[PDB]
Amino acid sequence: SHMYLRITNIVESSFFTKFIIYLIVLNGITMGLETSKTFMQSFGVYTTLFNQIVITIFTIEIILRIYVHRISFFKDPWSLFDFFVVAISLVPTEILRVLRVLRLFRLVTAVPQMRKIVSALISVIPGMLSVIALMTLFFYIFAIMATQLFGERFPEWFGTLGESFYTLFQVMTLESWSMGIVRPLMEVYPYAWVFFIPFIFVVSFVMINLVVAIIVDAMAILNQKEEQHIIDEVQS
Amino acid sequence: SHMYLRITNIVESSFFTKFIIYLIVLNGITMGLETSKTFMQSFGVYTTLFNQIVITIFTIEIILRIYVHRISFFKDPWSLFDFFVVAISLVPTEILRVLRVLRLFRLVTAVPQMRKIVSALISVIPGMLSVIALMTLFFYIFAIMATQLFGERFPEWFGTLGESFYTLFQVMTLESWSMGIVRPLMEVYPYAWVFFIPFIFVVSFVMINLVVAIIVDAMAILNQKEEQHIIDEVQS
Amino acid sequence: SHMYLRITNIVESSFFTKFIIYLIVLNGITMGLETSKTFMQSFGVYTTLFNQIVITIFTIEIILRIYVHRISFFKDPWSLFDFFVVAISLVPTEILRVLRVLRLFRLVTAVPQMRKIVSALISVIPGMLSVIALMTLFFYIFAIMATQLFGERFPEWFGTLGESFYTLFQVMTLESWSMGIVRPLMEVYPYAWVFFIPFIFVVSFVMINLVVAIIVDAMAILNQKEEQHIIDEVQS
Amino acid sequence: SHMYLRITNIVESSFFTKFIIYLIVLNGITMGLETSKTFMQSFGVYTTLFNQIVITIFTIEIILRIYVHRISFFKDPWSLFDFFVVAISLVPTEILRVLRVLRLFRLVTAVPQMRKIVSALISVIPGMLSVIALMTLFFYIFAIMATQLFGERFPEWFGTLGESFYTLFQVMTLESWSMGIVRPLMEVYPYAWVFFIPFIFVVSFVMINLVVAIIVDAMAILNQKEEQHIIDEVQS
Ligand SMILES: CCCCCCCCCCCCCC(=O)OC[C@H](COP(=O)(O)OCC[N+](C)(C)C)OC(=O)CCCCCCCCCCCCC
Ligand SMILES: CCCCCCCCCCCCCC(=O)OC[C@H](COP(=O)(O)OCC[N+](C)(C)C)OC(=O)CCCCCCCCCCCCC
Ligand SMILES: CCCCCCCCCCCCCC(=O)OC[C@H](COP(=O)(O)OCC[N+](C)(C)C)OC(=O)CCCCCCCCCCCCC
Ligand SMILES: CCCCCCCCCCCCCC(=O)OC[C@H](COP(=O)(O)OCC[N+](C)(C)C)OC(=O)CCCCCCCCCCCCC
Repeated sequence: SHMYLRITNIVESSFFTKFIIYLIVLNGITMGLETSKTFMQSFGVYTTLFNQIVITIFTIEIILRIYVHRISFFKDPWSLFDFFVVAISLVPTEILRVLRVLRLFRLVTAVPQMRKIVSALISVIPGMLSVIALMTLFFYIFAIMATQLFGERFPEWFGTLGESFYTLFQVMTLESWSMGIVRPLMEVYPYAWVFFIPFIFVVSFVMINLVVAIIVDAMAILNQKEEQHIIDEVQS
Repeated sequence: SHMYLRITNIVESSFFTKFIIYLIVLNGITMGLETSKTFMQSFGVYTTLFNQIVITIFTIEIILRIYVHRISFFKDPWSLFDFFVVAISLVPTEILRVLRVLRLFRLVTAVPQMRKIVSALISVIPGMLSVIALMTLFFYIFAIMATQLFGERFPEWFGTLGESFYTLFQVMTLESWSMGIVRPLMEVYPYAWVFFIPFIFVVSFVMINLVVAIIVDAMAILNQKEEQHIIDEVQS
Repeated sequence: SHMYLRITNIVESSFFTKFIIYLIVLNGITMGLETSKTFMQSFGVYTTLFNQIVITIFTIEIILRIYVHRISFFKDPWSLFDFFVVAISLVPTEILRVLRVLRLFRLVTAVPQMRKIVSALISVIPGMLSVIALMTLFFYIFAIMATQLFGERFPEWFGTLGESFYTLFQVMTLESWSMGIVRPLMEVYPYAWVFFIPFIFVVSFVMINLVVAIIVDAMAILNQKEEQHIIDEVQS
Repeated sequence: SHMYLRITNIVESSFFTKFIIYLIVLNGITMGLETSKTFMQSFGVYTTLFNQIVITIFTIEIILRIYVHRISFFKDPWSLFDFFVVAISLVPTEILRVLRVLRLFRLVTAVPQMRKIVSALISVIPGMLSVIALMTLFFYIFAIMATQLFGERFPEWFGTLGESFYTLFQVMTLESWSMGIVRPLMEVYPYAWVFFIPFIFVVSFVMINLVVAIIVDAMAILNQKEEQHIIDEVQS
């Protein structure tokens, strides 16, 4: 258990984390530069090796962090991320070559301020799941109806449940929903608007109400906590 | 009144509701699958019967639920929905064939968490009705003016009160409002912008103010309830 | 002063207001119907007279309301509106023929619930004026720069301060800002994005902050009022 | 130190500030007018001199304000702005000719109400910096992936990290994201949607959560301050 503390003091040291971050930033610049064909024609060889080096150092770092953290490591979402993303970069040189750039998100996992933002942002999601489920069901149903109503005459937009899903998502963002989709549809189906206006109403109303209910239920909790605090003093 | 309790204990049983939901989910998968011509060519016959079965079971379920709930059933919005949607699926094999997929919304009526979301979301609507009335009047008036101003030269977009309504709704979502509608209009009516900018201002200002007044009047009520609670202790 | 009370009791009577509203709604239907060339070919003559009648009754009503309310009438925004809108409908049979439909907004002036909505919605505006002034200055400045930078090569979108104003408003609503304006601009002015991205950032940031500051300064006032209430009891 | 107070009483006088503002507004009108080729053909000479005069007066004003405020001047963001913007207008008659119009923002620096708005609006930014950093990293990463995935076949939209950045910004504003970018992409890359839908989800979710967290953390502070106030009285 000597070498253990020895490594642990490295793995936990301020310097170690700083080094890794330094590499993250270095490699991030490198991956931008590798985007230029010009740059690659001249320095591609060097950069490719720098990637291999960084990826080796990260593998080593993951290995050390597992030895130090043991099981706790795989119960830690940030370390899992670091793990999965380094592992991707390990598969021998398709889509995976491009997914190697995901290692730059380690800058989030390695910077405490970033973690906190991401954690804060993510933390709202658990309470949204049933509204998401509801909307997903809503899309599913509409997608099925839209495939049946319009897929024969408008196969690109609705020929298939998946295409209908896609188009409905496009309608929800309001992108070209009328000039691009519903007006062409109405040239064959004069009542297409009876399908898409209500669809647009639900989806936009649900989105707004989701934002409203977050703010207001938040403040209600702030109000409750305050109330208890005030009540205690009055009680006391 | 024996058979009544007998049925009631079925209709109210955990298992019964679970079965029905199980069917809802089963049939939901089925209706997705029926979307593939491939899938239908092979298994269409089986699926069509599964639909008939599910629809029979649901009819039976509605009948039992009415016998058990009696009048209370038709005073219950969820049961009415379940009723209307199963009934649609009953009309003999137009639009109605597609509206059969609406039976998948029974997953909302049958899942308590879904009910609560939908109830919460719906509950804001009663207080919005006069703002909706106001906006509807606003559209109506603008639609009439737009038909008169532009319908002769731009019949597709404004030739008819209903087309003007449609286009105005499109303008409100901001979809291609300028490149698609107002710039072409301005090639004949240089002052078309004097009609649509203000229109855009009202409608977007009303939408935002509607969201603002929901949040803030909500918190004011939270503030009032808190105040009373605090005051009582101070009074006591 | 007898006939005065006599008229006043009419003008103030529940029935009188109800009659006028009844006409507003009647005439509103009529103006929709007059939108159909079919309908006009058959009943245009009758409708035209019904408009004249309604407009006469409204003139009479305004006259009575002035005699009853005297000066107070012209200090009342709703009555001024009713006045200006009936007056428009008086100018002998251009744009004015279409502005006659504005008389249907009297349904707002005559329905107390509508007044309250409109008053509530309008009431936020006084505090927005300096932000509006700021943004207007912002547009003005950008419009001038955009005219100078792009008006020679892109006259339709920027050839004139007014066209630049229009296009900038379009950019603010995000309507086709890239595919329709900035990408074409960038084919001649590769750095057009340095002008429009920041412009888009300011305008969207100002809009959001305007909404945020309304909600939060509202709640701060709600908080202050509550505080005082609670403090008094504690003081007492 | 006599002439110092002499000047200081000028530079600080109500009249001086009023004069400068008067010029700002005058020159603002002038710069609008200079936008018309017609207007310039007739009065361009006069206007050009009026610009030179105003710019001289402003230079003089800056010089006096520095003599009066000394070092404090260059520690003052508003004066720095006034400085930088007048200085631009000094470079001898490219882009700089157009940037001279930026001097009209001195109306903001010189009007206390405007300052306060701008200060209020700006004040939220310090707390947003890490979320901005996060998003910027997010764009950077996506931009790199999009360049690699799509730049060869779609060079205008993704051929270069900078073009990908631009397109991704366009996608974030939702402008033609589907009809204009992703549907064309999907004709070659059927799974392009797996890249852009999630991208759209993150960016819109982060934007909304940023607004939500501003409102709610604001109210939490309002709640805390109120609590302390109430607690003191109870304590007292
Ligand atoms: C607050 C409310 C937010 C909204 C909640 C969710 C709303 C629905 C989102 C739908 C997303 C759009 C899905 C989509 O684009 O289609 C994906 C596939 C279609 O696959 P495909 O057949 O390949 O067609 C793609 C187009 N094509 C033919 C030209 C290649 O079809 C599918 O299989 C996708 C089925 C839906 C899966 C995604 C829905 C659940 C994920 C929810 C995300 C929230 C997590 C934070
Ligand atoms: C918070 C504010 C939200 C906004 C409140 C409402 C704003 C106004 C919504 C207007 C909805 C758009 C209506 C529309 O698209 O036109 C429907 C018909 C026109 O029928 P049509 O003559 O068939 O023309 C359709 C286009 N065409 C010719 C190519 C087939 O013309 C009509 O007859 C429709 C008349 C209006 C009916 C809908 C307005 C009342 C429902 C409000 C929904 C709120 C409930 C939650
Ligand atoms: C919360 C922030 C909200 C934003 C605050 C205001 C932002 C700026 C709004 C600008 C509105 C757009 C103005 C516009 O479209 O151009 C109007 C004229 C141009 O006249 P024109 O030369 O006829 O060109 C029109 C296009 N054309 C050549 C094809 C016919 O050019 C002008 O003369 C208009 C000059 C601006 C006047 C409107 C700005 C002050 C009104 C603010 C409204 C708020 C009141 C609630
Ligand atoms: C609340 C979340 C808000 C979002 C936070 C930031 C999100 C990312 C914003 C990205 C802005 C878009 C940048 C952009 O359009 O590209 C600029 C250059 C590309 O240069 P370039 O190679 O010239 O290509 C331009 C297009 N072209 C080829 C046809 C001329 O590529 C670059 O070099 C730009 C690299 C990014 C710089 C801007 C990001 C940091 C500034 C954040 C602003 C917030 C301050 C309040």
